[PDB]
Amino acid sequence: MESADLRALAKHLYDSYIKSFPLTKAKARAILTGKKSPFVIYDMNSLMMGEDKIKFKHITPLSKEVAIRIFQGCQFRSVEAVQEITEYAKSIPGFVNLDLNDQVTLLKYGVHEIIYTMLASLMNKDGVLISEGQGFMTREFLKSLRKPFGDFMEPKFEFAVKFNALELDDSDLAIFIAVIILSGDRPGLLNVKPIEDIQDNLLQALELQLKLNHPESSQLFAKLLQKMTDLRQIVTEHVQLLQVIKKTETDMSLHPLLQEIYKD
Amino acid sequence: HMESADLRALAKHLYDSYIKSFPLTKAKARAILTGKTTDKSPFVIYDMNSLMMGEDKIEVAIRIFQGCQFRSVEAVQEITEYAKSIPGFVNLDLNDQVTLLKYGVHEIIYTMLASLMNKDGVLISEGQGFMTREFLKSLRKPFGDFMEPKFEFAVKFNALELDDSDLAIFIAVIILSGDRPGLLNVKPIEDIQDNLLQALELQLKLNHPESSQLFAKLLQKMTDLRQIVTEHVQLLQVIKKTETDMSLHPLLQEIYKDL
Ligand SMILES: Cc1cccc(C)c1C(=O)n1nc(-c2ccc(C(=O)O)cc2OCc2ccccc2)c2cc(Cl)ccc21
Ligand SMILES: Cc1cccc(C)c1C(=O)n1nc(-c2ccc(C(=O)O)cc2OCc2ccccc2)c2cc(Cl)ccc21
Repeated sequence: MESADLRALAKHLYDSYIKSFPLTKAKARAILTGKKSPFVIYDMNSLMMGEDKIKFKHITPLSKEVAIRIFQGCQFRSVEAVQEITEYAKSIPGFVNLDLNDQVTLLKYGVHEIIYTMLASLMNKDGVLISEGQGFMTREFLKSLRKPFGDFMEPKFEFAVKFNALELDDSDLAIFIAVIILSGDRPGLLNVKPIEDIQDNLLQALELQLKLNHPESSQLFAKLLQKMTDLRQIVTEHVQLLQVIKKTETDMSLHPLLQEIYKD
Repeated sequence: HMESADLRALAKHLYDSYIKSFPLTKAKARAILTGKTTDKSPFVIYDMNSLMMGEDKIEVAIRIFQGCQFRSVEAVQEITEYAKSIPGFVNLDLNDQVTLLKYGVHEIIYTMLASLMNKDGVLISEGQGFMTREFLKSLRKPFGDFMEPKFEFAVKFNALELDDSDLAIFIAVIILSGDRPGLLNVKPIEDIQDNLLQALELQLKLNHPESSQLFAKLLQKMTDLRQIVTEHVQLLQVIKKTETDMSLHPLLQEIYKDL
């Protein structure tokens, strides 16, 4: 037997995922379903009030055009999330023992996929939690931002809605995020073997986890792995979309040091 | 939710049908590629002269492109016939049958093309010829770099060491994908797929007992399939805007028409 070891690994990852991330899926769902009401941002006037009252970092002026300020706010939050994911990664058994350059490579090419996944935990069909659950910004507001910005937001919701239909919880997600990080096919890896060995363990752990936590949900393991397809696809789209924005928009300028920090 | 004996029954059914539908199996392709036999030896095409001589025994970049296109159309036909054998498939809504094939055929062609490849080239003309990777990769203009990604994929996929019995179930899983755009009734597709996935999982554990998480590693390859089918389309579009000298079979045109 090694069931106990797989459960040990699951528990280890769950405990660490709780410590590393500000707002769990469990907490975010309580807020979204309406089980300390979040401040709601559904239009320009309500944004003005929220930033004036709740004082949201990421959406506070440092460009004066709202659509840009919100776009940049997403960029800023994603960079903050990279540090959370980084810290989480260090807790995955075997990860810190990898070649240092491979650690960096794994995080570099994994973070986009992870941020999409985890963003779904904070979204439903009607909008997204921000500032650790204190704010709730509506899908319609985001989707109706002008020019390319509105069309940049909506794909994230489309993805989340489909992902959320699997009804994963945090104990499930902790293992799934681990699997994503330990992907042996990232470009420029020096030593793939020990990465795939760790991944094989995480996959075993995720499989057992899903059978016990969702015994009625046939082939959930397979369905979840199939979602890596949608993850890679949307990360590719993401890059194409940013580039068009870079080429087109003249008014995106921040202080150079900010650009450096939030270069992403 | 299915008993083992039924999962084994379904694997046997699909293997049998794969054999009937596809002329050149992986098992036959490997026997040809590894050689050590007198009767099954391919003529090898590695340059212009050898191409000339190959036609006698069995613009160049266009001729080869058209060669690939022609085989691909044949492959669609073979895949379509295999699909009809998959329990439940013909029972689906007819529009959904079309949709499943439309999105699925390209992924399957790449999968099955890998069976005919090693790192040095690809079987052609039902195993009678072998064209080298170096020759294909050195075709001019856009054509060379349209050939090479096929090999890049095959080398990785072939590392899993699937056999035909395995691939029959894997191909079936690809076709019955409930996430294809425009599907009208996802539920009955996903119910068939869940059976195929159970069948694949048991098949892999029995046929490759020492190969840990082969199931998962195989599903992860559906990711690479989706990516390369997408790049394919982008690349073919760019070809279709330099090359009027090259035209596309209606069947493939239609498959591409709105992907
Ligand atoms: C820029 C980026 C790089 C990599 C991955 C993604 C998805 C993006 C991106 O385009 N994003 N990223 C958020 C976002 C992500 C994670 C969290 C969190 O708390 O875990 C929060 C996020 O956004 C909160 C937010 C929403 C609106 C304004 C400011 C912050 C994201 C969110 C949306 Cl709605 C759209 C695109 C997003
Ligand atoms: C044009 C096309 C449309 C749709 C799908 C694909 C992959 C292509 C394409 O770019 N292809 N397609 C082959 C090919 C596929 C399947 C078989 C087989 O027998 O099952 C054979 C194939 O090629 C045989 C061949 C190779 C060289 C010369 C003449 C025939 C394909 C093969 C390569 Cl090496 C590169 C691109 C290919």
